[PDB]
Amino acid sequence: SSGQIVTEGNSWSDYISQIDSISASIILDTENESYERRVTAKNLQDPE
Amino acid sequence: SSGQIVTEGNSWSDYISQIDSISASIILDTENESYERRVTAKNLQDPE
Amino acid sequence: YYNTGTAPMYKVTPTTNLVLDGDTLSTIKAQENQIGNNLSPGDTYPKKGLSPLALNTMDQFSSRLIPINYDQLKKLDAGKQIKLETTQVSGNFGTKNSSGQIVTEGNSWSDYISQIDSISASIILDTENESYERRVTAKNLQDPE
Amino acid sequence: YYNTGTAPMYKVTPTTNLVLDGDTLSTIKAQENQIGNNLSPGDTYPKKGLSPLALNTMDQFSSRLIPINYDQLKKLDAGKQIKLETTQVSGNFGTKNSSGQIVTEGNSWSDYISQIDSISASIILDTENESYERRVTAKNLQDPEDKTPELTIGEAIEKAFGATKKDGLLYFNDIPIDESCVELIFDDNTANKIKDSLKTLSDKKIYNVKLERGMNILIKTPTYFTNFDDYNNYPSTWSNVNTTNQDGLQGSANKLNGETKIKIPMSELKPYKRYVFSGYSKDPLTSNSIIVKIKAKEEKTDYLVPEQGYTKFSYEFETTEKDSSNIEITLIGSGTTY
Amino acid sequence: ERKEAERIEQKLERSEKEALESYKKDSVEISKYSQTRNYFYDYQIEANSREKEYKELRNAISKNKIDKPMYVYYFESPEKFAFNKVIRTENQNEISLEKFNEFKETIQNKLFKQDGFKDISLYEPGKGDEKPTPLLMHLKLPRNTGMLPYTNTNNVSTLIEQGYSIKIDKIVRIVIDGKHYIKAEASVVSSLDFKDDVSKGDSWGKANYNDWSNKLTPNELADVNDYMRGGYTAINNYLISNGPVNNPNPELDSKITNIENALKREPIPTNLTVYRRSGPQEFGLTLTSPEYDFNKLENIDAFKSKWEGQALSYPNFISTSIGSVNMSAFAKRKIVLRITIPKGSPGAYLSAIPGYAGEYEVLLNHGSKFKINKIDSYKDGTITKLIVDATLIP
Amino acid sequence: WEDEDLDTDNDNIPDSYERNGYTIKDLIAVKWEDSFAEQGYKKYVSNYLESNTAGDPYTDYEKASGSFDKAIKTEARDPLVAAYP
Amino acid sequence: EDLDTDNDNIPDSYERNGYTIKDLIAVKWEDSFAEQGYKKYVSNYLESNTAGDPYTDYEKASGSFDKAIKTEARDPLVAAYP
Amino acid sequence: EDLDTDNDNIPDSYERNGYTIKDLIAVKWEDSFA
Ligand SMILES: [Ca+2]
Ligand SMILES: [Ca+2]
Ligand SMILES: [Ca+2]
Ligand SMILES: [Ca+2]
Ligand SMILES: [Ca+2]
Ligand SMILES: [Ca+2]
Repeated sequence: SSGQIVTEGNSWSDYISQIDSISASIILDTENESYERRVTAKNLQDPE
Repeated sequence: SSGQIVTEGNSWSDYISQIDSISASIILDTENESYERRVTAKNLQDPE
Repeated sequence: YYNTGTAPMYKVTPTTNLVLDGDTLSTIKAQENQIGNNLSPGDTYPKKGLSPLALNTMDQFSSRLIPINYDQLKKLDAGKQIKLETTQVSGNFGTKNSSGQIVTEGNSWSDYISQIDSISASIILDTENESYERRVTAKNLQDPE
Repeated sequence: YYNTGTAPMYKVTPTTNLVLDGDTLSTIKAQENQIGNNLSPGDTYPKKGLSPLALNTMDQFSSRLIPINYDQLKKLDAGKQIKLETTQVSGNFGTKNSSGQIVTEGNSWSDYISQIDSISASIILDTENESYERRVTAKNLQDPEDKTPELTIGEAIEKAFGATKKDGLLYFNDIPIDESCVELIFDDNTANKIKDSLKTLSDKKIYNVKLERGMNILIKTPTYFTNFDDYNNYPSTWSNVNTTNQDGLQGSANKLNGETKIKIPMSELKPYKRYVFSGYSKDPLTSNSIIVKIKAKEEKTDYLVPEQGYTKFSYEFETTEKDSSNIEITLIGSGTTY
Repeated sequence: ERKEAERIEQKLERSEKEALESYKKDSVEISKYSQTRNYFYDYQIEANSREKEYKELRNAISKNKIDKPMYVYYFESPEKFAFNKVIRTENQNEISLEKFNEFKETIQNKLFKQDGFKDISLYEPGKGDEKPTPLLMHLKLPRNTGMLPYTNTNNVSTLIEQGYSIKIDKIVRIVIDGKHYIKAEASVVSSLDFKDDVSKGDSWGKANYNDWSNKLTPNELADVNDYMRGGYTAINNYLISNGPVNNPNPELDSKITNIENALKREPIPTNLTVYRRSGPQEFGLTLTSPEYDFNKLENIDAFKSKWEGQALSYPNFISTSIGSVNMSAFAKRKIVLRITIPKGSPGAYLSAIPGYAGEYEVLLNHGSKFKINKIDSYKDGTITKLIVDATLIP
Repeated sequence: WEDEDLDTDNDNIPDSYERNGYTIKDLIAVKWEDSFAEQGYKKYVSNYLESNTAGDPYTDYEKASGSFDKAIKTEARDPLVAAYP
Repeated sequence: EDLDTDNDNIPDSYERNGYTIKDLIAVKWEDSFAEQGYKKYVSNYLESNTAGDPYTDYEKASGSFDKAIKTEARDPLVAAYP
Repeated sequence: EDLDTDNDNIPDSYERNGYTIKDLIAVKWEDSFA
């Protein structure tokens, strides 16, 4: 909240699997540019 | 505590022996995929 | 590696001797390539059904092979064998931290080896399939306390 | 590695010298391959029944062998030997937590070695096949604010080696270690202090001298000893003894008209080692001398003139045979001495 | 666990950083201010130079919590467990069997509450730790409690704020490095309390007791309102004068029975603490009595000696104020009663209904029994007022 | 002193239980009654002046109650036998 | 009295005149104790570590150190030293 | 009742007889929940 940013010890590999497990991958491929996105999807098997 | 995920200092070898000591091994071998599970089994000689 | 006690060992790092006739050719502490992560009582590293591990490096970073003399090579080529003697083994035990997770870093059996061996009696049971080693605490009759 | 102290050492990392004639070829500090995890007092790493470890690397990561020159190789093959000396040993001690959680990392003995040596006296007991070394704290008289308790040499030995007092005399396990039943070896400073304190002392016994800092006392138990009272270690038998009176240091005379003979079969002595034959001789009244004959390698003759009290002669001999006939010592000379 | 501390200190902004820095060098005085804070007027609690410190320290402590109950350990003075004696002095080693016996009998069934910042640890007090008192208590914190560890120059210690009452089951004698200590096991009791949350207390009262009158016939509601509006100084005096024994009569017995039934109709769903500014005449003391003068220490000591651990009872209708701030109508009274109301106990909020029903007024059954746990005092200007930790007994 | 609530070594087992005999049920030390044997309970005794009778890193209560690594043999659960590889 | 200047949990008079350890508590020495295997200890009452080793006088006397240390190093005047 | 011996936020009776998680708080099992 004071504007300090720390990146040491904050690894993306701890979140890659969790993100990919509950997301749906959507890609937009336009001319000379591409985008990759992940959108959270509901699991209907789980009532909670 | 903050909702973050940490993987440094969390080793599976600390739990491998304990899991293997109190569990049973069940393997399901279907086509093009195999599943290995450990299910905890009760010790009858221990009243506690 | 094999275990015959009552407790498991983590990060098993033994030290061994190589003796030809009366010469200790080298003593090597296990490097990263020869460390067993788990070793349960009655188990074996590598597990039963797997091939033995190769011990062929002597330096800290596993980059220096184990050399022998020309005369020692002549002794080997005449039929003499090399014996292996384990002098000591390093390892860890698991406790629970403040949150209740099992931790093995910082816990060492070498801290307790001397204390256990000083106040105990050693009993070995030898059966055909396997043998068991135990330590049972004995009382010092000369100490009223 | 071996330990003769009272406390174990964890992670034993000694530094050694290699000397050929007058050169120090190298000084290697032990790497991970040559570190002993546990070393209990009286034990040995590697444990008894295991081959010695190999020390053949000199760098920090055990990747460089120990080289020598052409001249040193010629010296080595000429028959000259390389000696080894230990200069220091690094190790750890274990602090016990209230729950019994032993921790040894970060607990160095080198932080206490100098302080312990500064305020203590070293006492060594050199028995057969086993030795012990202790440090006993001593008081400093120059400082009035030092309140450590005072101990004499006898009390210091009794506390340091766990000696047992039977009748005022100290026994280690079943061996007498009283000052008259052993050999006391001091350095020059301790000898000067003992002599300057005995003349001031009243009872005139070494064990009653107050212990002081820097003293170096070495106690050696005898191979064979006789007091003619309750202890006989000699393998053979003396030719003629006399034990019918309360004389000597303790109730023993062993003197008559005849002369004493002993023949050690030499099968129970060291092959090439140098020995000393000691004792106490007394005459109530001034009399003749004593003809002491020793025959181990060459027969040496010495003349002994005793006094009103008891004195030690400690006549000295040499054996270099391991196969020859018996060892002959005689104490010719009569006149009702003790 | 300095790794976790450095992970959790970065998320603290500058204000929490300065609060913790001020705490680290002045822990004792900030804590001493923290126990006695909410009993002053509505003005002092906003015009001090440390109120912001207390607020931001509470914010920092409640920023991070614990997901499961875990044990904590610390040294507590026996003076906070209703023991005015000393068990074993600093230079002595062993404790007497007798002193153990009175110490155990003094805390048989008595709940004690703490309301200040304090330093606790998650480990047994091994070597390298200082030992203020011969008392040792192993405390069991529940789920979701304030937990903000901080680090010193070399070591790490934790800080929490207490808003609960703790009960000790058993005490034993233990030996730590050659000295005798008393080991107590205690648990944390959940409840609800509003030290200064006027808005939150009002919201809770209106949320619970808005539907209170919907179950009552209009005649009984009108009777209750009329009785609390016009005859509050009549029926209470009649009950105090021992009416049923001296002059039995049904015209007031009907009122007593109706009010008792209405108050017993609805018990609380959750434990709360109510504050009654008791008058000296209630304890049978008068403003001219030397024992009443609480300015001196000896009168406080005597009142504690003769009234701590004793029983109390209120033959009148009990009126309590949920607020902890000093009120104009009850300014001159030195004794504030800290009644702890456990679940299933009688009590109804009377401020949910419209109109000016009083000052957070709450009515309970007449003749109710009270248990006194501890008696402590604070500086109030020049005078010292009095707090009693009353307990409601069925 | 004469009562059954002394914990001189501070390991959650009273001195009398350690001297005479005890067992663990519901993670609480209780007196040993001989009828417990037919139910499969084991009778334990241990040093009441030492928190680790056998010298291993686990206390007498931890060993007796089985509040340690599940991979350790059940023989090492009584305080007189050391958990030792 | 109950004075303890070095804070090693042994009273000054006890250290000065003699003491023994029983039930983890320092008590005065009596002549009848020596027949039961007890030992009489005297130590510096102005130093917590009389012998200069990493163990205090109470720790040495009580035996609350490593069990592998020799028994003769349990008195405060003989140092535990490898 | 309200007894939690192992301190894992689930009461002992629920663990013995069966439970389920709704809104991150454990509740008694009922055959309708299946
Ligand atoms: Ca004699
Ligand atoms: Ca106990
Ligand atoms: Ca115990
Ligand atoms: Ca002292
Ligand atoms: Ca001292
Ligand atoms: Ca549970």
